[PDB]
Amino acid sequence: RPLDIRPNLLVVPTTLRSKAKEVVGVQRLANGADNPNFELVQVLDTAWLN
Amino acid sequence: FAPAADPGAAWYLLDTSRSLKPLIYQERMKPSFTSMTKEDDEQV
Amino acid sequence: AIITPALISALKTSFQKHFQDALATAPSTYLQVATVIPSTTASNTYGWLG
Amino acid sequence: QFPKLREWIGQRVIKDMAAQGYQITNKLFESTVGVKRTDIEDDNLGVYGPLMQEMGRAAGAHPDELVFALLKAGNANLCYDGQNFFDTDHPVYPNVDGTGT
Amino acid sequence: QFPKLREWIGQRVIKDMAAQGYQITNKLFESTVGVKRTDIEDDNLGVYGPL
Amino acid sequence: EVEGVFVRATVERRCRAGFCFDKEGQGFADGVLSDEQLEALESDPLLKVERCTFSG
Amino acid sequence: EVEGVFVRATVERRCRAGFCFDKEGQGFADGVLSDEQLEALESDPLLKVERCTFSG
Repeated sequence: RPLDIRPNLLVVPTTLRSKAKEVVGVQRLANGADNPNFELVQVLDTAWLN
Repeated sequence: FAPAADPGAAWYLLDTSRSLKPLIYQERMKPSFTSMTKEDDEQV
Repeated sequence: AIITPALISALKTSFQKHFQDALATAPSTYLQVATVIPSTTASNTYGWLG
Repeated sequence: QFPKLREWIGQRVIKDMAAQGYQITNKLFESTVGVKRTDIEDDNLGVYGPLMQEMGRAAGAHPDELVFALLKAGNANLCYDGQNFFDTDHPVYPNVDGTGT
Repeated sequence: QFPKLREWIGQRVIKDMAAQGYQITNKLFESTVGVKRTDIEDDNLGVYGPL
Repeated sequence: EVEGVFVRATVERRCRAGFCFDKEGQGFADGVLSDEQLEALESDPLLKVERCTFSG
Repeated sequence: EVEGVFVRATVERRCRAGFCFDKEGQGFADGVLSDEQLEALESDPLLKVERCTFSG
């Protein structure tokens, strides 16, 4: 059976903050093609790791 | 670099913490330790 | 100090029943794709004349 | 056990106390009879009626044989220290002693 | 978790369930700063005391 | 000793060569070894269960 | 790492031959061997005791 996993938290250090925002937040990913992962996982920034 | 994908709405939260005891404050003021009579006028 | 804290592990350790039943099934889906047909027999049969 | 009160003249002496453990396992016991139903249904005064009294007496006596069989198994079984409950080389203390010969 | 509800033909299998008990100890943390008693009063700008 | 055999002339699920069968009465209840595989072998007493310890 | 050390020139009861006299030996708070002898040897200190990180 499935675990009903619903990924909704993305944690990344400050170095990946902008690129995580691009993954989640903009309709186009990095070339004007598309972004399937827009508003699927909300990212919270942090610096305690790395 | 340092990624992690986690659920938030589940009955469990990943990397759960444990606040076993509060942020108790430990002090060395005056006639409570020997650092201040049989020693310099030090406080920690 | 204490001679053997090795054996006193059983008494010290506590229980946190937070991982118990910390899961659930996937959300119900047959409603959208399937319709309920209540019945009380052993082998229900459907008939249509075209 | 807390150490004796030794002589305090120069300085107080700190002591380690001690620590030992003893794990045990539980057991079950049979109390079955399995008697024909007609006897109980057709029961009269004297037979199959005090059977509950027999059950109660056996249950009350159970700890006796339990403890006595355990003691009979003293050599076979062991104590918290690990060695047999009745051995000649108990490593309880540096001055090894034997509780049986 | 329970085993999946299987089909019924002639008899029922009395399944079982596993357990994954997890053990983790506790650690102790501290941070302390040594200061001179006289210095905390010997100040006028209200600093070295809030530290 | 043996905690339990649960044989009743029936195993839970003895699966070999890609096929799962029911025979040979190989039911055990202990964590001596192969507990992960003991879950697969056990956990399916379709028929009645009779426990007669062999005191092994 | 081993937690447990006594490095204040502190006194502990170590028994050499028929008597127990001041000396610093094991001096650790963890034990895996010689527990019965360590108890006599590891009597907590008489004087000031301070611990360090040998990490041996």
